[PDB]
Amino acid sequence: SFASTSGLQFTIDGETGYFAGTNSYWIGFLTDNADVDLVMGHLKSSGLKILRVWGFNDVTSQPSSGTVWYQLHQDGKSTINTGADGLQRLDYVVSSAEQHDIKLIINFVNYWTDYGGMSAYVSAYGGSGETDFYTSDTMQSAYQTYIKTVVERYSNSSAVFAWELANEPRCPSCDTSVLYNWIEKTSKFIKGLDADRMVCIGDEGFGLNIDSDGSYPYQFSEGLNFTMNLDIDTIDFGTLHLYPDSWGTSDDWGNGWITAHGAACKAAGKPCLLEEYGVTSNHCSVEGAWQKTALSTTGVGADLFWQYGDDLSTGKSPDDGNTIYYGTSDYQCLVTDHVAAIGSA
Ligand SMILES: *[C@@H]1O[C@H](CO)[C@@H](O[C@@H]2O[C@H](CO)[C@@H](O)[C@H](O)[C@H]2NC(C)=O)[C@H](O)[C@H]1NC(C)=O
Ligand SMILES: *[C@@H]1O[C@H](CO)[C@@H](O)[C@H](O)[C@H]1NC(C)=O
Ligand SMILES: [Cl-]
Repeated sequence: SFASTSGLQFTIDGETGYFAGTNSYWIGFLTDNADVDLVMGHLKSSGLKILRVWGFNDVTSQPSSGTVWYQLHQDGKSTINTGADGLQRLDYVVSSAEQHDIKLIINFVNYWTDYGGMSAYVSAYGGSGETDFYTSDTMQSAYQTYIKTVVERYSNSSAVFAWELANEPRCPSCDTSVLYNWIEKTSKFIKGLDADRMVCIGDEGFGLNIDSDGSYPYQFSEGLNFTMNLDIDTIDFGTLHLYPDSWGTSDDWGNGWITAHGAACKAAGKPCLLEEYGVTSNHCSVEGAWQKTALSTTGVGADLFWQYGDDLSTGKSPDDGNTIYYGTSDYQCLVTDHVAAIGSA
């Protein structure tokens, strides 16, 4: 029925094995159904089985008409948009995913300010910086009511791969227990509402004492401890992201990053998801190597490149330099070849 874990691997539609997928944060904010279906059709014919999307869109005032928004935080209250320019846009993504046999990872808030994020909650509820979000009872109450509304809305759908706490949560210089405690509380809350659906964190994978080279990502300065959080009983698999160019490390360092997380996942007895990765140049050679490493690493059960691209009714989808567009040479290297390789395992 719902997607699950089987040892260090994932199971989808009764098939247990390695899976390739991708990210499209923008799909739930499109307003044209044909574009959503165009994307889902292309993912299906590409063999990409997991699509990670943003399940949040937070604002502190109603946006100009026509702009999609999911939740408004104003006058000390949080209001959820269930209209045509609100959660009905995510509904179409979920429904199209069901039709096209695609499973979705849907997260509930951004650590970053894009689409509001924890900062929009802090603006409305009070405090300073994203870190106050985690321990604020009023913000956690609003965030949990949003979670409940979303989770219950799709309770009868088999297309949700996993509920994810947030995109890239960090707690700079915080004791690792702050995120540990918030992850435990939030994942328990989600499991109470939807016991059979997998839950994951959505973090970058920082804080790792297995085969550390002492570099920034392995250290604990961002408030994260990968092995400690992966032991939470209500977390089903670990997540790691990979951006050497943003972290000041080499491209080859990315393979060790994947290998080390695989070792931690094996030890925890749970799969790891390489949930985001990208570079803005030399896509095929660099990312192809990471893909090979992820596939061959015990403990790593799937990978999603950041990010998918397509030619929509409105022109090409977002290009942040990491985008790999359907039907291009880089797409053949990083999708057609990778999916073929996985199937030839
Ligand atoms: C991160 O979490 C791990 C547990 O997953 C902590 O590792 C333990 O560290 C102590 C010494 O500090 C060792 O005696 C244990 O054997 C370790 N357990 C392991 C690795 O399984 C680590 O200290 C934490 N670091 C933080 C939060 O800064
Ligand atoms: C789920 O299905 C049940 C029974 O078929 C129904 O009563 C419930 O309202 C549905 N929930 C939805 C569509 O969110
Ligand atoms: Cl290309």
